[PDB]
Amino acid sequence: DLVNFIQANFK
Amino acid sequence: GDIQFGKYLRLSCDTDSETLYELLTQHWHLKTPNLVISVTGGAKNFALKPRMRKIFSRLIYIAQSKGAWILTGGTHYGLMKYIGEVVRDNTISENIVAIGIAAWGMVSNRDTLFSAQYIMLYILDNNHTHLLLVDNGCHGHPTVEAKLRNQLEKYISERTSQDSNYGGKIPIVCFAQGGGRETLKAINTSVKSKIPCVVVEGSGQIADVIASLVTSSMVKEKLVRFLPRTVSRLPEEEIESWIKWLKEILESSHLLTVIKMEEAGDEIVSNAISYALYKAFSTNEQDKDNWNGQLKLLLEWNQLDLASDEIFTNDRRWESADLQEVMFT
Amino acid sequence: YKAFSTNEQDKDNWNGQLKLLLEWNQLDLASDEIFTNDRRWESADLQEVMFTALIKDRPKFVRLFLENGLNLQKFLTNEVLTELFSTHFSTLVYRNLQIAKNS
Amino acid sequence: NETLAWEGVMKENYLVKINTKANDNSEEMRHRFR
Repeated sequence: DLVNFIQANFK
Repeated sequence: GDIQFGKYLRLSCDTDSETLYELLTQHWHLKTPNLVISVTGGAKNFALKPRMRKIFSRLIYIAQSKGAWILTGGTHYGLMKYIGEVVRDNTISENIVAIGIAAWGMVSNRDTLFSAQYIMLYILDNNHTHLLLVDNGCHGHPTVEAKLRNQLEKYISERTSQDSNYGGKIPIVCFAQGGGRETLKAINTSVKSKIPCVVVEGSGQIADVIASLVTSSMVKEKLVRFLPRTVSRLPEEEIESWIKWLKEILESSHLLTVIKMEEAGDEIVSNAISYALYKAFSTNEQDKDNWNGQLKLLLEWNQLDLASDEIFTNDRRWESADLQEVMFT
Repeated sequence: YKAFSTNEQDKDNWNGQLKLLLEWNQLDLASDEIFTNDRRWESADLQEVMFTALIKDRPKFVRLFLENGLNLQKFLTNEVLTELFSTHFSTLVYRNLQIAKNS
Repeated sequence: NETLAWEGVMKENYLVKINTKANDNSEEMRHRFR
């Protein structure tokens, strides 16, 4: 979940 | 990059403030009851003095007591380094959250991504609980901090929380002590929104200008009176870009509050913040009709003289059934 | 001090002013005028003047130097310590210390 | 290590106490008058 959130934030 | 020796991250301007707040709160951050934010100069040079230590130790103590978040620059320069040291000291003696936003472009010794460790053209403090770097590009280190910190503050201000009275909202107070022009721009943009600011009427060069202000020729004379070297260096054409700003600072005296240098009270910090916050609620008119929230706010913030003089005063039919819940609290 | 300040011969020089003001016991003037604000002295500017203050027994100036951005760790890390111990020691103090230790 | 840091913090408090005791003369009224 954390990895997905980081990827979404990076865009 | 996440570094531990606190969480770290890279910030993009286009990132939504709501998403950032959701990340913070849901993942690692508890609900915020106060957002004391200090704005000062990021320059290494600072007017360190025992008075400057005393005017900030109490602030840190209050921030811990109320559970407030502290937002600062966070690049290990003068006031920011002292703030980090004091945060560490309080931790040594139930936690303080100190978010420090800086520009990615300035950062030196870059270590791209997983828990990389950095040991050491911008230097960053390693004492802050959380550190953020924001620069979509332009490694020349242009001003980018203003584009995100202000938006985050405004969004959190609108975020209603049913606690600490204050109409189920959050204070979002700005505290100015540094002499930088970036501080002046931050003050201007904060006054643009519904955010009261409190300035120190002490060693701050520009802060002394604003203090004296409370007639463009007088504005120019006052600006010349402080930081004469900077005044001379700046071209005449650019001076306008400052003068107008000062007007915006003096545009409304309702919000802007300043401390008296002569006063030596131990609890001046709390009193000043409380009064500045109270004025905003009083003048907002959103709950001015409501006559009970004002007292509930003034109770949590220790103010006996204000509560006696303003809340009750005279010609008010509170009756014996009005004080029940507030007296219980 | 005013004559040196207005002469303009060494007004550009920003180190001689402090060195003069140290020998003449003036803490308030040194604090207000020399350092003040908007000056990038850095931690490497006070080295020699702080050494001289230690030699000349200027406690208030020592405190002002230390608290006003001076880093004592780096200053002590230098070899000056050896020097400060090889020569600075008073002769009678050394002799009395030796006799006390032996006795 | 940690104990030494705690000792330093308590020292900070001790020095602040000394300064407050020194300032407790309550003679600031003179300079306020001036």
